[PDB]
Amino acid sequence: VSELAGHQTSAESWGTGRAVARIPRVRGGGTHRSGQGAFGNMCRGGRMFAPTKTWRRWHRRVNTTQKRYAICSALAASALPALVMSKGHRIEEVPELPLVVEDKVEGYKKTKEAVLLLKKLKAWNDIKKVYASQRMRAGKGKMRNRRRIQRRGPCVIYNEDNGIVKAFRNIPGITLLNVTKLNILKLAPGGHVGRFCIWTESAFRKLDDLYGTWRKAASLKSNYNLPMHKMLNTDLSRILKSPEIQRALRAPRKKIHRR
Amino acid sequence: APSRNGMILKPHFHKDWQRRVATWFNQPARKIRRRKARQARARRIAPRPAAGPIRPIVRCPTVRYHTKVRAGRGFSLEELRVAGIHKKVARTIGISVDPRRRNKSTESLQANVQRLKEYRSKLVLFPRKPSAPKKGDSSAEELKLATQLTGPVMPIRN
Amino acid sequence: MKFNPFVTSDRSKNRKRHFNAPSHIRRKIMSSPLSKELRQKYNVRSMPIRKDDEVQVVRGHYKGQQIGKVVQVYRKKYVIYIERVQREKANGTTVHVGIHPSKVVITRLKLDKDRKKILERKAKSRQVGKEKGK
RNA sequence: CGACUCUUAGCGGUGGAUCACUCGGCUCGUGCGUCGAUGAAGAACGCAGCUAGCUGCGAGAAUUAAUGUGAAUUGCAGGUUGAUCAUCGACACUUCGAACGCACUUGCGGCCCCGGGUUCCUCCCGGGGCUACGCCUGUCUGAGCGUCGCU
RNA sequence: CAGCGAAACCACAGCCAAGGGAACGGGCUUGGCGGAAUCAGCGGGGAAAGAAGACCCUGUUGAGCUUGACUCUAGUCUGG
RNA sequence: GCAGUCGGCAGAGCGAGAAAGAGAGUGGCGCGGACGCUACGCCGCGACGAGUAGGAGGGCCGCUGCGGUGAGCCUUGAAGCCUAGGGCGCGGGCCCGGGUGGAGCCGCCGCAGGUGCAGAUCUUGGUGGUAGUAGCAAAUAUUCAAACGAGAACUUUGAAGGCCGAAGUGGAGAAGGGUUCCAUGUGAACAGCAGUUGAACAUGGGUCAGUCGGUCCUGAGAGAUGGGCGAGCGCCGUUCCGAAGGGACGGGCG
RNA sequence: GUCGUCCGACCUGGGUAUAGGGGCGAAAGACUAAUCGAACCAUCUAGUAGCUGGUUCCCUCCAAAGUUUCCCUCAGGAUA
RNA sequence: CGGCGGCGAUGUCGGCUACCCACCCGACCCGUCUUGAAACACGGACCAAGGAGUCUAACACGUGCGCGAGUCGGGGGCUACGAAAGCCGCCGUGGCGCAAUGAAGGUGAAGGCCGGCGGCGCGCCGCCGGCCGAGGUGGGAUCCCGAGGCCUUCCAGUCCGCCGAGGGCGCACCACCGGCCCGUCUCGCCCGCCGCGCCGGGGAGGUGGAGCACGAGCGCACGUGUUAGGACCCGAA
RNA sequence: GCGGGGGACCGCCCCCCGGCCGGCGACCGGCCGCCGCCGGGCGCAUUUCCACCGCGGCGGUGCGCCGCGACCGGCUCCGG
RNA sequence: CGCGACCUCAGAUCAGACGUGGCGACCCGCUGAAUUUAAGCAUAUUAGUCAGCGGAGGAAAAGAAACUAACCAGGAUUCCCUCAGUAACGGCGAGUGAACAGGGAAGAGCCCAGCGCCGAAUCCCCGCCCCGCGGCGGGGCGCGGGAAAUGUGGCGUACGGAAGACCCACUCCCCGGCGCCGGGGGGCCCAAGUCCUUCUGAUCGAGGCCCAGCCCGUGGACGGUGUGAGGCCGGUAGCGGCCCCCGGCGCGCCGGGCCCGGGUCUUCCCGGAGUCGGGUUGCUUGGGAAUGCAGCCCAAAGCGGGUGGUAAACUCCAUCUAAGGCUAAAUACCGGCACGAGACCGAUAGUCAACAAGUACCGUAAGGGAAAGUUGAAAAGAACUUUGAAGAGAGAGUUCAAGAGGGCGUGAAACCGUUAAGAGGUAAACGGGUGGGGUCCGCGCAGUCCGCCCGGAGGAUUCAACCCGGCGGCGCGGUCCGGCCGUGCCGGCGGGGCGGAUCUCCCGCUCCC
Ligand SMILES: [Mg+2]
Ligand SMILES: [Mg+2]
Ligand SMILES: [Mg+2]
Ligand SMILES: [Mg+2]
Ligand SMILES: [Mg+2]
Ligand SMILES: [Mg+2]
Ligand SMILES: [Mg+2]
Ligand SMILES: [Mg+2]
Ligand SMILES: [Mg+2]
Ligand SMILES: [Mg+2]
Ligand SMILES: [Mg+2]
Ligand SMILES: [Mg+2]
Ligand SMILES: [Mg+2]
Ligand SMILES: [Mg+2]
Ligand SMILES: [Mg+2]
Ligand SMILES: [Mg+2]
Ligand SMILES: [Mg+2]
Ligand SMILES: [Mg+2]
Ligand SMILES: [Mg+2]
Ligand SMILES: [Mg+2]
Ligand SMILES: [Mg+2]
Ligand SMILES: [Mg+2]
Ligand SMILES: [Mg+2]
Ligand SMILES: [Mg+2]
Ligand SMILES: [Mg+2]
Ligand SMILES: [Mg+2]
Ligand SMILES: [Mg+2]
Ligand SMILES: [Mg+2]
Ligand SMILES: [Mg+2]
Ligand SMILES: [Mg+2]
Ligand SMILES: [Mg+2]
Ligand SMILES: [Mg+2]
Ligand SMILES: [Mg+2]
Ligand SMILES: [Mg+2]
Ligand SMILES: [Mg+2]
Ligand SMILES: [Mg+2]
Ligand SMILES: [Mg+2]
Ligand SMILES: [Mg+2]
Ligand SMILES: [Mg+2]
Ligand SMILES: [Mg+2]
Ligand SMILES: [Mg+2]
Ligand SMILES: [Mg+2]
Ligand SMILES: [Mg+2]
Ligand SMILES: [Mg+2]
Ligand SMILES: [Mg+2]
Ligand SMILES: [Mg+2]
Ligand SMILES: [Mg+2]
Ligand SMILES: [Mg+2]
Ligand SMILES: [Mg+2]
Ligand SMILES: [Mg+2]
Ligand SMILES: [Mg+2]
Ligand SMILES: [Mg+2]
Ligand SMILES: [Mg+2]
Ligand SMILES: [Mg+2]
Ligand SMILES: [Mg+2]
Ligand SMILES: [Mg+2]
Ligand SMILES: [Mg+2]
Ligand SMILES: [Mg+2]
Ligand SMILES: [Mg+2]
Ligand SMILES: [Mg+2]
Ligand SMILES: [Mg+2]
Ligand SMILES: [Mg+2]
Ligand SMILES: [Mg+2]
Ligand SMILES: [Mg+2]
Ligand SMILES: [Mg+2]
Ligand SMILES: [Mg+2]
Ligand SMILES: [Mg+2]
Ligand SMILES: [Mg+2]
Ligand SMILES: [Mg+2]
Ligand SMILES: [Mg+2]
Ligand SMILES: [Mg+2]
Ligand SMILES: [Mg+2]
Ligand SMILES: [Mg+2]
Ligand SMILES: [Mg+2]
Ligand SMILES: [Mg+2]
Ligand SMILES: [Mg+2]
Ligand SMILES: [Mg+2]
Ligand SMILES: [Mg+2]
Ligand SMILES: [Mg+2]
Repeated sequence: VSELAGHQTSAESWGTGRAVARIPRVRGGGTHRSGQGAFGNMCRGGRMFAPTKTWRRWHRRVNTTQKRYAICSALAASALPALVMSKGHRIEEVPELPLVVEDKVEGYKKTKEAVLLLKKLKAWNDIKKVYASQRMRAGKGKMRNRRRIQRRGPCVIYNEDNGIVKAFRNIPGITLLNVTKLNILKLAPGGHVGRFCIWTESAFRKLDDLYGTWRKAASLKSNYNLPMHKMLNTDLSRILKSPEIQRALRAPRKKIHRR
Repeated sequence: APSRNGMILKPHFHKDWQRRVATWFNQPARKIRRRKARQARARRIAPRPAAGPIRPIVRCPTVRYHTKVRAGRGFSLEELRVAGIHKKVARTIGISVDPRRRNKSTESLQANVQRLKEYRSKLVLFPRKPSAPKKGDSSAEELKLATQLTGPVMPIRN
Repeated sequence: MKFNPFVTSDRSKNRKRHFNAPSHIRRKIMSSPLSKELRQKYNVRSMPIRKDDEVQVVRGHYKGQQIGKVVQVYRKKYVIYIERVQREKANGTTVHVGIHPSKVVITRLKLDKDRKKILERKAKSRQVGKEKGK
């Protein structure tokens, strides 16, 4: 808000006496705005309580190791079919989930080649779900330049741009990303992992140099290696019913002793 | 009033600091404008290097930094004199000149002299009238293989 | 998607610019599509409407295959008046009801020399696009 | 039973809440970064066929010219060789205001020229051009028992 | 009576005796008891209305005035 | 306590007062078997439950907006609002039915806050009781007939009776007001009853100067230039540290 | 209504002069635009307040202090 | 219960609740300050809408995440949403951390065994070599060994699993004792050389320190608390 | 002599191989075997599968509303 | 006496110019509080802040050391990060509080006076001619007038400068005009559904568009159009088009200017004064025996002066060269012109102002300062009849709807009118517990199915078992065949990248004959 808002009056309290409630009031004049409650959050007119300043800390810096960590985790989750279907991408007919199409499609120019590529890669049902999710937003966002909301289709991730961005950018829901500039805001939308990704081939091969293996560090980063698993076998059921633990377990007490 | 065990603090907020608060919401705008001014300068001085003239090797004073060398303001007049370069043609062929700087030792003098003689060895000088080459100007092969250099001209290393 | 940083997409700015547009910009807003035969004749999809175009109403209560000439282009309420597109008041006098030209199909233009110049310009720019695409 | 009173529901008033809209703000950022004695900023008074306000304009007064545009304006009348709009580079721009002949009353001048008047000889009337302070360079007229020289 | 037509005030309200109670109740306890809607009067009560007690005290709250209060200062006297 | 749902790859045990193995080897027909287990879940025992100031936890309590999501809802009717309808929850609150309304809205995971009201002699707006009550009582006074009009205590005319009583309730000006002046029309609003009336509202009109005033003079004073002061806008000063006369008759010369 | 004065330190219009720690006062701290023991307007200023008033959803669990010592401390803090 | 009964279609069944009414018992009007309020304490006629612990900075502690003796690009630079995100390492300058202590000059964080030699009178009081080497005591979660033993005719007899008297190594941590570093004090003998000096270094014993004694920090986010800011909101003279 | 280029070494990584070993339950193919399912045949009605009926039995769940009884068990208050 | 120089000073409506005033967000120079905090208050703090005054510009100011430092030294100014809440100041209390070094952004330097030499070689103005003529400029002619020797111009400025002699070495910079060749404003334009049904008051809704899975899509931003639109329209996208205009950028011609240097040696020369500095006073600063500024008094020097953060004397050393001047960029910008955007606000909010808002109105004045959005898709804004003097009705009519009727969307609550029902002497109201009556609800009113078996008739080309084919699951099928992978390892007549504070043939460069 403006820092002059509500303070652009001359207003004194009438003091005690006068059988009125001791708030500042407007001076003089024959008009409605005369003795009419000027300063304070409780008055009509007057500034709000604790007026919002511009120098609120709008921006948050995240550690670089954590930002690469989140990119690593979102990429890792975008290759498991349960997590992307739980994100709601329609992938029940795609032929492999780390869906890498070969490098010819980066040289696309027209949108019809892009649509035919998605239809033959069976990812067009996601764009059809995005079309079905096109609607108007509830609330004042419509009056604040945010009239239409719609869900997210795939993220086409590429290495070099030979027109693929212009060939794909008119299809709704599709986000284009360069592998050198992977965005966590566009690879885990809403903070939820499981974004559907369609890779191109050189884009897919540069991932082992952008983030590294465990044996080799990142060739395209200064000092970064892949984060380390706090547990390596996460199959808890396979761990528990393996014979080594079961020979050391005691007998289970499965019997209900009620009152 | 103070509570239990804690620091004694002296915040310097007893003035009317909120008039003179300088937010940085124009930070990427300043960065993007400085970048476009840099590329406009680099495009204007088209074969001359973008960062600027060559800067000499200076030892930092004041014992915390006196093991480290860095780029000074300009080559000093005795360095240009030993290198055999006129102190007015130096700034025309791209050499920074510091009249104010003394020398106190031979080795920094000689290192910046050898820097000047290493820079004039790399200098490709275009002729002043484009259809008529002159006596000291560079030849048409290095004119056709001239490029604009990025970063500091022969950057200073420890 | 718009990429031009000088063209606004702000809803209130677009609405202010539409409802406070001066009359020669209003003429371009009050533009009607040509018929299918007029499209295949002049290679022009849309044209600003004038005081003598024979048109058809295709949306509204007065829609149908009947044809009437525009009798008035009332640019201030963004409407046009067509011949038999009318309604009767209480007292028995007919008044013309306003029709927006976007709901209007032009079947016969008033061909002036200005109109022919505009038609040639639109057809030529369309063909420049068609022969630039290949 | 009734009248009156109380409670609840239905309907109707009073009132303008809520909700949904939004040619308006607020905040941030970009580019440019321009007033005036050639009279600014501001103010006053006028100007439309019907016009009070707002807006636009200046006795050429809701505008003139030129260009772009290309058939309207419209609340009602009336009347394409370019209507209306936009641009605006041509022209015009009342009175005051630093405000400038002197004053602040719409008061009083003075000088020059032109037209009536006259019969330029003055008057009188109308019109035009000048008449403020400070200050710079230069010009002319001068001032001085200032300093000299010459006769 | 015809026409016109306000305001102050208002937790809810409004019959008493004693009791206890924040030591003087319209409400609570125990009694006396209690009957629509009203008019003109009336000044016992509502510890009635009016105005964040002006008396008194506290505040590390002031202001007007005085001087032998503390610290300064215009002016003035005096020396350089 | 429960990963032991350990099934023709079966054998369905582990509450039982007493440290530990329902251990393994080798010599002497019919194709069957509830549920469970959002492990942040589910189940079982036992004890307990006051609460101001205050602290903590859980909210499938609520509002607004953002990021994801619901192949969500919606002109075959959204939000909002009303309801003697049906219900749910300990509760915050929510869901559904009916009606009205006429265009948007909500569930879930996270994010953000200008996020929940009974009070503050709170702010702004609206409405009550009081109450058809107080009141329309200072300056002696009105009555009769007629007219116009839908309509008369009040307008107009006539008659009568009265008052101001020339220091006026008269005839005129100053200042101030600014069209209130005049004529016609209207009776919506105002003129604290009314009104056919008005200083109201709407249409048109109206102010004529050599001699009447301003204009001119100076008064008490105000106030520039000069001068002086002043960081400075400027201030003092008004004859004072001023070369302050631009005027005139006569003579000569063009 | 009754009254003081009503040829003189009389009453009065217009013009003019004095402006806020200043004016003006036949002197009451009177008057200075319903304001005067320091006018009015705007700003500094959302001045400060150990002092009054208020402080907005539910359920669950735990649950006080008015005492010690020091303080221009006694309507407040620090400390236990 | 492997016991039964009665009533039913236009006048009846059920509906704890929900509207009105009746009755018995209970029951003073809320908010607030207060030892004590229903108070003859103050605010509140009624209704709708608005209306009060916020933001920034610093610090503390707790918690979550990342990396970790390091950590951090925040400032700069390179390449619609995007003013975002990605990158830079010869952009870690720098911050905080890894070292303290003293006013400062300044100094700055284990030592023992062996071979050789009453100089003195380090048997004591230095340097040549080699070796071993970062303390101890008590408690201490966990863990290790195991005298024996956990039956199915009975003697063996092996392997595995389990239990176990007793004995161990002892995490973190606590308490105590030693040890080391800087300041300061007391006592006392030596060792060094480019300059042998108003030089420099050492020891024993106390004692002051926000230290060491085989790290734990940095960045980010959340929560509370204390402040400086209008600072929860309204209020002076 | 300086600075730079060259070479060697060392470490790590990547790729060819030669060999063990592990996994294919975050990651397979081929045939063989066993099973299960789907489809198509043959099979042809003392089998199978549909739908109806009895106030049928068995086991579970409830009776539309209003009721009553019986015994079992727990806690109680009494009595002979 | 008179005439003429010069100096000083006047006058003019003399000829030509210039200043005033405004705006003021940012900037510069002065002036300059108190509230506040210190739990009082006086120094301090607030704060060199507000208010006041003057002056600007598109930036200002600052700025090329009378500097920092004590180092192996750096090198104008400005700005950012860090220095650093530190040195230091402080009733040493409250509190205040820099600088250097370092990394960056930017980056640019220069000119006088003085000292000297060149026949004042210099400048301004009027007259004529030619050109260009809307930034009044270029060439030539004037026995044209002034300024200036009380010092203009050329060279030259502390980094040194100049002159002479000896060597080395090129003839190309710029001005005024002019024509010719290859970013900015404005204007006009450029894809594809109104296809077939269907909802509706209206569709932009819903369904469909085959074998091209309607069409375009470098366009699926947005707005308008009778709900909701990629395809109806304007637009959007595009190194898309066209036409003007204004530049910038190259080459060419005419006239004019400038007829210029580096090195070596020799000889000369060189600096800003009522200023520095001292004392004192007052303000200011972190600057503390005095950081800066100012008044007053004293008052300089030249192997000198200033600084070297403790006053002073002696002595070394270091570093600059004061008292004259200009200078872009990085930097700042709540005013203005034109834009764009938003996790903002949504008519008691957001600016005071969404609207005839700094308006109406108030105050003598300085000043103070509102309320107020919404019919509908379209006025289609209710013709006509009838009552009344009329307002106001009743009919009729428009509309999807007047249950939207010109302060009209939705239309809450308080409060009021009426209808319905119930009740009524301890004011009402409430909690618990029932009862009665209503309103509706259960679309209650002969009441439950589910699984297995028995019986009864019925229907069905039907079960098991065998054949073919496909799919899937599962002993390494001990040691079936082959692949792939390893936060697995070993081997090497292996072929490479990266790194290392691990060691050691060529080139450049620096002394040496
Ligand atoms: Mg406001
Ligand atoms: Mg809403
Ligand atoms: Mg506390
Ligand atoms: Mg640069
Ligand atoms: Mg409303
Ligand atoms: Mg014209
Ligand atoms: Mg025209
Ligand atoms: Mg006068
Ligand atoms: Mg009456
Ligand atoms: Mg009472
Ligand atoms: Mg009672
Ligand atoms: Mg009484
Ligand atoms: Mg009081
Ligand atoms: Mg009082
Ligand atoms: Mg006290
Ligand atoms: Mg006082
Ligand atoms: Mg409890
Ligand atoms: Mg609508
Ligand atoms: Mg908000
Ligand atoms: Mg309320
Ligand atoms: Mg009465
Ligand atoms: Mg009346
Ligand atoms: Mg009259
Ligand atoms: Mg006459
Ligand atoms: Mg004066
Ligand atoms: Mg008097
Ligand atoms: Mg007195
Ligand atoms: Mg107190
Ligand atoms: Mg108290
Ligand atoms: Mg009772
Ligand atoms: Mg209280
Ligand atoms: Mg008391
Ligand atoms: Mg109470
Ligand atoms: Mg009492
Ligand atoms: Mg009180
Ligand atoms: Mg009250
Ligand atoms: Mg509310
Ligand atoms: Mg922490
Ligand atoms: Mg943006
Ligand atoms: Mg704390
Ligand atoms: Mg406050
Ligand atoms: Mg606070
Ligand atoms: Mg206040
Ligand atoms: Mg003149
Ligand atoms: Mg104080
Ligand atoms: Mg205080
Ligand atoms: Mg005080
Ligand atoms: Mg100060
Ligand atoms: Mg100021
Ligand atoms: Mg000025
Ligand atoms: Mg300017
Ligand atoms: Mg300067
Ligand atoms: Mg510097
Ligand atoms: Mg620090
Ligand atoms: Mg200060
Ligand atoms: Mg520095
Ligand atoms: Mg000279
Ligand atoms: Mg010169
Ligand atoms: Mg210099
Ligand atoms: Mg469709
Ligand atoms: Mg659309
Ligand atoms: Mg639309
Ligand atoms: Mg479509
Ligand atoms: Mg189109
Ligand atoms: Mg288009
Ligand atoms: Mg375009
Ligand atoms: Mg000070
Ligand atoms: Mg010294
Ligand atoms: Mg010293
Ligand atoms: Mg100088
Ligand atoms: Mg200088
Ligand atoms: Mg409003
Ligand atoms: Mg509203
Ligand atoms: Mg408003
Ligand atoms: Mg409304
Ligand atoms: Mg409706
Ligand atoms: Mg409606
Ligand atoms: Mg309505
Ligand atoms: Mg009744």
